[PDB]
Amino acid sequence: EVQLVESGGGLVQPGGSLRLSCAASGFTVSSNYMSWVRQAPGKGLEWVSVIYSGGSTYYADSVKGRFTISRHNSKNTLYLQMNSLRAEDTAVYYCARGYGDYYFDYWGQGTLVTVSSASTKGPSVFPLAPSGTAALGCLVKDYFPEPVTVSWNSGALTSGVHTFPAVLQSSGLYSLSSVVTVPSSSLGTQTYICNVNHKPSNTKVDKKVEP
Amino acid sequence: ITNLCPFGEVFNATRFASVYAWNRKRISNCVADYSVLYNSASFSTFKCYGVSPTKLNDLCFTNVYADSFVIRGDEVRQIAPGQTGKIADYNYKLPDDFTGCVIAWNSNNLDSKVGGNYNYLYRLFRKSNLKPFERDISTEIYQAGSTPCNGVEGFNCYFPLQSYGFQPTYGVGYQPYRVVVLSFELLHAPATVCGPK
Amino acid sequence: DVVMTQSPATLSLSPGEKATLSCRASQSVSSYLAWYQQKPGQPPKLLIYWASTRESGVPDRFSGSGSGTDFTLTISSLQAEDVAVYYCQQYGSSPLTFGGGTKVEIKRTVAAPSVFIFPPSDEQLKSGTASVVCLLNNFYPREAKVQWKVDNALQSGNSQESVTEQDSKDSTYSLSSTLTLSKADYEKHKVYACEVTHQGLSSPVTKSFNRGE
Ligand SMILES: *[C@@H]1O[C@H](CO)[C@@H](O)[C@H](O)[C@H]1NC(C)=O
Repeated sequence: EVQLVESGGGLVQPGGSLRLSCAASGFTVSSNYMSWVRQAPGKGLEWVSVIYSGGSTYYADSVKGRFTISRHNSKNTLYLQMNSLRAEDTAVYYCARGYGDYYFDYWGQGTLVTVSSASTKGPSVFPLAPSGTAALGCLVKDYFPEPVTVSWNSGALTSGVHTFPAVLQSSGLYSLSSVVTVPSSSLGTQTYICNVNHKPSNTKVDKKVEP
Repeated sequence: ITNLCPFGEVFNATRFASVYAWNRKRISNCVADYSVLYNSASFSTFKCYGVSPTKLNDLCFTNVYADSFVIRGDEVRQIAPGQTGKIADYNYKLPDDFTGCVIAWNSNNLDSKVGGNYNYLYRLFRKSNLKPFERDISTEIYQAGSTPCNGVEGFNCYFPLQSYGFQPTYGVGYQPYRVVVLSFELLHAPATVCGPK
Repeated sequence: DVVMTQSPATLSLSPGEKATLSCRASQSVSSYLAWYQQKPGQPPKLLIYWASTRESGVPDRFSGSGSGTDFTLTISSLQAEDVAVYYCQQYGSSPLTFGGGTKVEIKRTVAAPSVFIFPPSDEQLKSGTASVVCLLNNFYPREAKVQWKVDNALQSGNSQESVTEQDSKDSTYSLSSTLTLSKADYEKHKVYACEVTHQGLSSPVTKSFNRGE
């Protein structure tokens, strides 16, 4: 019943600005305590900012003077404006309803903010040739930044699908392999298409994998 | 010199009030020795904003309002002009042009109980910040989700008052602190509160 | 400020056991503590608040205790879907600080990997880059060794490994080793082999392919 849907995450240059939006359903943000909490990739959670029910705003010491939490009451929406972003602000941000900035019972899905001087690059997708059972997949290579979402057959196949986490290469671009194990009965009779979707570069790849 | 003001009935009171229902006593028609407060060793916090502390025995005000309550140790800094917090927004707001003295002292030996003292409450949820010197003792249910929350408590309908747990083994900043706010306000009625001659 | 320390940094216990996660504050934060459960690729879920009170919708196997500096989160019976990172978070002090996190792992039975090797695709090979992928599927424990043989060539550091998180369904891992070559440095060798050494294998499994077929 309570949902928090975020938007506005993406790649931004250092010193740039970015305006994260958290729409809410099931409660009004004009009368609730809201927090933005960030998580560095591979590290723990860190509280960023809070807005009270009366409108009082508080920020962490590392973000004070740069960020600005606000809300716009007539549409049930919470905003976080970010200015002069440094290198350590690359993180996944969550909007969270709080019980009087004490504990956060409902959390947003989270959006990734990447701060680097690199350019957005569309991924390259290559099929993996399959040989009981057999594994087949597709490799997403040389993209920036995270994330790449890989689905199989328009999301109709979610069993046996392993989407590996992306690794940083020495060239600075990421790569992830997505595999799925299929028994040999439907191997030669069913066509499998991996939907590679890249929101930052707006790249849609429907590359079929065939024996 | 006759008829000293009853500061003993305010500072040395047996039972103080909570911050959402803070007590107000109108000290008037008496003479007040403020220097028996400033030279008292018990008070941990004594901040006078609009007036110098030693000059209180000379200035004459038409009345003093003594607002007494109990808060946490870390929440003492919010009892000041222009500060913001839970207490400043929803419990007790001082104006920006506040003249008066905020006095606070540790009362861990009185208001703390081994099983916790849940007799002291503070307002956590409110739709808007309080105006300066506004009292809000309403205990109605807080409509946080704008569903048809028809009075009954439950999901997205919170009780607005949270209880300070007070125990003697708590650290400094969680121990209870008794706060008396003296507001010397001077209407153009004839003044009746002065220092000793 | 309060520095919030969790112990142990990682915990691996067989299912059906009782897990005790300890959290310790640098100051005394009374009972102002909450616990959060974060699945991989999923927002944190509040488990308990006020150091003892369960959130509604949280099963009864989670419980909490402790006060002041020391706190414990107790899981009375570990099951398969409790593979997550658990955070203790104080809210007594003015800045809200989270703990370092504790990763909780499930000790299932030892499973040998299913090993596949994938050659570079020919549409990749005209972009100058070759990638050979060695896939290990549904194995436990996490510790496995992947050695690349290029007609018995002493390969050293030319590959990158990626491991999925432990599955909530059957507590098995999956690993992918990617070996990258130049296109003119790809075709000078014929037969490629991926050798895997694991606890569940009596001999290291070698999967090989030929370039010419
Ligand atoms: C409270 O009582 C003590 C001793 O009875 C006294 O020293 C102190 O001044 C009193 N506080 C007042 C009058 O505010």
